[PDB]
Amino acid sequence: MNTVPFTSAPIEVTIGIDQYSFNVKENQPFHGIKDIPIGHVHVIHFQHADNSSMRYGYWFDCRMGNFYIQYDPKDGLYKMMEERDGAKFENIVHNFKERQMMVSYPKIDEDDTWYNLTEFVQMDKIRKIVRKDENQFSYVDSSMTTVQENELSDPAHSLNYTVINFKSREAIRPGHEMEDFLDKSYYLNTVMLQGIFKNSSNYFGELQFAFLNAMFFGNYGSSLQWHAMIELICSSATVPKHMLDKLDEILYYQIKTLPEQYSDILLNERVWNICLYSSFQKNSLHNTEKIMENKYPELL
Amino acid sequence: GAMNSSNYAELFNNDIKLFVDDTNVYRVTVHKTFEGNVATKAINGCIFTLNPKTGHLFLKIIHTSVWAGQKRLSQLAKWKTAEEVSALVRSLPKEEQPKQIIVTRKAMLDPLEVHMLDFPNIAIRPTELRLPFSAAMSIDKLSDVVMKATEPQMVLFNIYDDWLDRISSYTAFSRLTLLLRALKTNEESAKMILLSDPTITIKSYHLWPSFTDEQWITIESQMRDLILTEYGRKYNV
Ligand SMILES: Cc1cc(C(=O)NCC[C@H](O)C(F)(F)F)on1
Repeated sequence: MNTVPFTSAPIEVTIGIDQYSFNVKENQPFHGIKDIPIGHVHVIHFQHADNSSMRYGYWFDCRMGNFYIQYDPKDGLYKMMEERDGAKFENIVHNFKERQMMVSYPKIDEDDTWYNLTEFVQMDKIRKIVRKDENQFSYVDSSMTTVQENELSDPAHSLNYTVINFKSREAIRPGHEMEDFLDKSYYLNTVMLQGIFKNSSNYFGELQFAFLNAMFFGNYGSSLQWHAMIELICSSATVPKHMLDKLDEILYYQIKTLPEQYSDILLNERVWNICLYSSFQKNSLHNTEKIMENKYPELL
Repeated sequence: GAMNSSNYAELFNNDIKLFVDDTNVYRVTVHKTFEGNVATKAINGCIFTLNPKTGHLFLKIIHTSVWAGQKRLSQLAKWKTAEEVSALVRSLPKEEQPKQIIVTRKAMLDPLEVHMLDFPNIAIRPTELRLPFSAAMSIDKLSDVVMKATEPQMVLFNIYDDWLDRISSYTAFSRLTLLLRALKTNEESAKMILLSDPTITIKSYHLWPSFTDEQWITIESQMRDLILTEYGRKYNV
């Protein structure tokens, strides 16, 4: 079980760690988060009390380094940093744990929610979507635009998600225009899976990361990417059966975790109605269709 | 974006452009079968691809063999329309390629956009105008070439005849749309008007009669009456 210590908490802030959140008071003697489960990526995220503008956070994997948070009063944010002195880090963490100045990652034993939301998400792939090679962790915020959004403005601060565009030469074989537009199987299976992602695990990893950025930061371009990756599968008549079954589980847990009050902004009516009721896969997503009909019947 | 009453004069500027109407591409007669069920029989159709500035109607005749063994023909017809328009933009030399293609029905947008991906600089636009181009098959010489075709064929008609020698494109298009709206609202009356007087003939190389300027004003007035008439006969006014 790993730890992310905080040097201090000089500004009042709501801190998220994965799907959990807690409030810390200005100058509260709070020194970090312990008992973080090993084996998953994690996200630690922030919303300041004085300016709910800009949710921001850091994706990390404690197996890749010893990471801590320190507030920067010049840039006005909580920053993640790596401590290279392992002995200093262990000594700092031990003292803070002894003084009981840490929140404990509050995972219920029964609960597989975080695994189910991050099953295919790998830190190495996150670092190719979010490019800042000098750090082992990745910063994301509410305002960051995607490469696709930028084509339609600072490239170093962009989310480099795989570009998906249904009316593009990449998506449409010359001479197969109607076929490829109405059945996207060649774009899914040949261009994206075989060509770009290499396998369905990487595709699902990017889909799951896009959802989590949409949910935790309200990142609009990430929401667009998540829906595009769903629609591309649903609009393909030929999809490996194991992929459809896994997609149903993926979306079920995403829909289950979404805050009830954010559905209006985080769920695209057209995509979901099309995927669940008109698409080739309208009968292949039983678990997702059932939770959507019981939790968000208005959208449909 | 969309073409409407506000930007109507753009049709007659010096960008080359084409109205594409797909309403006569897929044509059927509906009939009873021996068992008392209903079936359709396709008949030849056409794509109506018109040039606003000269009156040239570039008619691609859609022969019924293109539907043989195909499913979902109303959907296919839109894609076939887009395939044939794309093939026309490609046949063309570059300076002659239109700059914009305006589709008369919004369901043509995605098919045409997808078929024209190689031409990112050609704008594909809808319109809010209710244009009467479906009535093109009420022009006898156009209907005749379509019904007689035994194979796919592209046959042209300057749809303005020689009018542009005497009137502007704006006025020519307004006359064409009036004639076609008339034919669409009451084809029998409209055609009676056009042929009532045996001394005004249609030249072999033309589609409409050789009316004088004064006779066109009389004709045009009669068509407005017919349209207003039918609008009363219809709504009881
Ligand atoms: C909420 C929230 C909870 C904490 C925290 O540090 N809790 C550990 C015990 C806490 O130190 C003491 F007061 F009870 F002793 O920080 N923020």
